[PDB]
Amino acid sequence: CQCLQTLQGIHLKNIQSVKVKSPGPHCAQTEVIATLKNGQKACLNPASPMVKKIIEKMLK
Amino acid sequence: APLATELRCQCLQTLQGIHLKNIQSVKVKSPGPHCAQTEVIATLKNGQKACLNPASPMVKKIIEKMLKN
Amino acid sequence: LLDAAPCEPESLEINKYFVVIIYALVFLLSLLGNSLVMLVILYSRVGRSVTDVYLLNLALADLLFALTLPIWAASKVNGWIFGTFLCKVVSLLKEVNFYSGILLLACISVDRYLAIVHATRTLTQKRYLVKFICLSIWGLSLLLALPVLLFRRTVYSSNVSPACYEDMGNNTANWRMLLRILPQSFGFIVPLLIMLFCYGFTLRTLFKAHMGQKHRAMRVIFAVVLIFLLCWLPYNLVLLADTLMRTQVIQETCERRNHIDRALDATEILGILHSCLNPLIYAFIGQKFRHGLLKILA
Repeated sequence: CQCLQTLQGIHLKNIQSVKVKSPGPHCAQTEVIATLKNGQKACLNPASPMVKKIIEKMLK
Repeated sequence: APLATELRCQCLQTLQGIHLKNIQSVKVKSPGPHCAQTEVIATLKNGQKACLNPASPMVKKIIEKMLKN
Repeated sequence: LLDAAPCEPESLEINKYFVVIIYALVFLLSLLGNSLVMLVILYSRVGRSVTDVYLLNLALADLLFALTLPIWAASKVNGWIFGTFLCKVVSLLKEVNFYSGILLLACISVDRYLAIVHATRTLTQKRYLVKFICLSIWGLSLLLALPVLLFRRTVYSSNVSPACYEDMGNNTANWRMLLRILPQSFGFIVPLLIMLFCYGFTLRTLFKAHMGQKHRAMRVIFAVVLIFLLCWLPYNLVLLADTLMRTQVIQETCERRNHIDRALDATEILGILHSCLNPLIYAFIGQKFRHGLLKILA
């Protein structure tokens, strides 16, 4: 697992990319890692609606 | 690790229908200084990387199922 | 599946470490040559002609470009880890001095045209406006370098190291392609055409002359034109190839991208030599400067 505790306060204007990693030998819990425009990486809760909003907005 | 003075898109052509059973991760990149179009790249369990078409409903379904966990 | 896979960027540390030494060598040579040209011109105020003023401005531009080179070398080593402020500042300085050098070469060409072709006519008297022409050229260069300052930041990728790139919004690619028109028209085409016209007519007048030193002047003109072409034509050809590829005019593939990237790197190295070669071609190829330099050394 690349995430211990999830973060908050990430606006869509600061996100550069989002990577969703499914469960497997690496980790038993689904993970979402967002790369911001400043290079920092933020861990997001997959169950939170915010991640779904970000992803659906991006895909559009 | 590499270098470049010309950022370019990470996909030349895209497919639709990658089976979730073979998906390890999915990366979505919004338009920016790299490319003028959104990019979806699925890394499979065997290491192969496959580009996907953002407009296809299949990509949205795969992503939502992955998020649901 | 292999039909649709991401293009993986290609790199070679073998050239990454070699570019550092190339840049350092060019830095040292440009520093020394431009410093000597400046010292020789500024030591004695006697015999300060129009050509001396043009050469002094050109030496200033080349010295500033060389002074910016080392930061570019370090960036090539490890990517732009220096922040956005230095990205903007160094980019502005580099591009301002690039435009200044090109336009000063064009001005020198026009000056020589007016001095040789219209030597008997009254138009030669118009070449006494060196100060304001040089000031206008510096102003135009500063104006043309604004987009670099306005739209540049450190962009972080996922497969490539951070780069002092542009950020113009969702359509940054197309806007960047359009902004490429300025360096290719006010930076290559217009100066190239002015130089070609001026030096072609200058050569036509010299060839029909009866001087004993016509031949050396013709050789120097040929060398100037050939050095300009060698320095700048390959880079602009590669840039045009990239612009055509991005617009789907030429079919796009991973290998073609790698080829264009390697060509861009090589041609940037090649074009960076103008700062080193200008002092030898324009300043120390004439007897006046060599005599002055020998005088100062005493």
